[PDB]
Amino acid sequence: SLALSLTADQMVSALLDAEPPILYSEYDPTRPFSEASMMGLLTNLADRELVHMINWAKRVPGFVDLTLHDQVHLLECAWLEILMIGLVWRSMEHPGKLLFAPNLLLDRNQGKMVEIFDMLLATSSRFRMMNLQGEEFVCLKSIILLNSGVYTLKSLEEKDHIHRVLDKITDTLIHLMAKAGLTLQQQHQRLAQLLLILSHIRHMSNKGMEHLYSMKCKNVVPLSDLLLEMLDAHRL
Amino acid sequence: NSLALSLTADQMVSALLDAEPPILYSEYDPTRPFSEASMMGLLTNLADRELVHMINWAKRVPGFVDLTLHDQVHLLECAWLEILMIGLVWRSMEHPGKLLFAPNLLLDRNQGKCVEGMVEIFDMLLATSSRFRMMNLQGEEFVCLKSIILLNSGVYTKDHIHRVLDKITDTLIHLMAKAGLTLQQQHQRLAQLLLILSHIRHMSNKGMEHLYSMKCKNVVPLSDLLLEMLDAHR
Amino acid sequence: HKILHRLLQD
Amino acid sequence: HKILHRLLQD
Ligand SMILES: Cn1nc(-c2ccc(O)cc2O)c2cccc(C(F)(F)F)c21
Ligand SMILES: Cn1nc(-c2ccc(O)cc2O)c2cccc(C(F)(F)F)c21
Repeated sequence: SLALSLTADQMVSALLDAEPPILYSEYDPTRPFSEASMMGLLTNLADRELVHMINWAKRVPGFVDLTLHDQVHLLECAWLEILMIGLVWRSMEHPGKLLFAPNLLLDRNQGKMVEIFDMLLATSSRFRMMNLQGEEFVCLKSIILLNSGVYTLKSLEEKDHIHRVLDKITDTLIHLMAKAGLTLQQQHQRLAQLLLILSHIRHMSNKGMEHLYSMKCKNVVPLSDLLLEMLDAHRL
Repeated sequence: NSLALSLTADQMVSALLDAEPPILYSEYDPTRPFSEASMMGLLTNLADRELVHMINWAKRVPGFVDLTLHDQVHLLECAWLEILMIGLVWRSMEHPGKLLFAPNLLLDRNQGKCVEGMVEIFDMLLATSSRFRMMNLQGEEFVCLKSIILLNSGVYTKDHIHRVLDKITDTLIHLMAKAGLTLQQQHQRLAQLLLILSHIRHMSNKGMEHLYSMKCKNVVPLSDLLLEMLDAHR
Repeated sequence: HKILHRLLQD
Repeated sequence: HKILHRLLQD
């Protein structure tokens, strides 16, 4: 393969290069909105963000080496997680605010689902206090992609490959922290701190996926065909 | 301020090992549970009696007692199913393809598909157990991971907890270094172990959804404690 | 209130 | 069959 032969700095350069763009929402301050319309803003934004995430996933080292069936599965499991960590990353420099899009800033008081917002706000607040680096962010985001659905025959050969690639990203994270002058103790701690966030991001995803289900059944918030197929695989 | 920080790594290990809750038994009924009423009745009953021990265990976790009562309640409400599950997959390690809920209650996936939704929860629990067995997970590592879950899972919803979490991280690294692992093997294994916690969270949320559905269907009665744990979730 | 409030007390 | 499948296959 090629993912295993990459150096830590090559790994970082590859991930930074593959970074998806920041899209705008359809939000209009002169247009009235409703609980359902504001929800439509998020789902619509997420829908065309998925098309960029797919091309982003292809450029993640080791991902394209996997079978098309496994690639589909990994994205069906982590797409909301990846979206959320992307949200809290760009929401860091906005205390008490969530930056869904450059033209869409929402705080806790616009809780159309306060609980999910507060969790996202807390996660973003955690990143701000840790002074999360962009290099660390793209590592964490790629970890989520490869890890979120790795636990669902010669298929085991692929599982070990993901484990191998995951170990590479671990060394890459440690490489960054060592480069940042952190002591060996601080490197272990920061690594642990960063990965414990992923447990919470997974939690926020599961909570969000349940709300996404209710929006489908209530049939008032527009859900694209792709989002429906994403949700359907999660409720399989 | 908190005693947990003055603890050495070996003292931290000894504290967690000594605070370990017992392995409880299910009813000595030799009947193989296939009905959803019979199986889930045994799981909820087992969870009920285990929750009392978990509470007692939680108190003896360094740093947990230093928190306010409300914070202690919150952490247990968030992580109790995670803690039960990581305990399940731990003692199920030596029984591949099987889940050791109790020494007299082993469940395979063939029993799980006699209950709608459970067979995927079982498969996820089986995969976690096999993953633990392949990493050669040690008991000293297990008690650290379980305490991490207790302290981490509810953190957001405060510097002290983060400091204790760092101590456990130092404790985990300490154990691996005692086992002769190189520095690279130390941060790789640490990363691997902590990535399992995301899946444990996933299984817990899925398990909480099934628990809620049982309360709605009303056929398996739930104890007041399990109901209050479930309400806290939703 | 909660049973957890009581069981955590001793 | 899936949209995600078609887009990954591109
Ligand atoms: C809570 N949440 N957050 C998003 C979202 C959209 C775009 C983005 O870049 C990040 C996000 O978290 C999102 C998209 C679709 C549905 C939901 C919800 F269902 F609420 F969980 C969502
Ligand atoms: C899925 N699951 N698993 C358990 C359980 C009970 C005891 C234990 O030691 C470990 C467990 O995972 C359990 C207890 C109560 C309810 C559920 C279920 F609802 F299925 F999620 C449970």
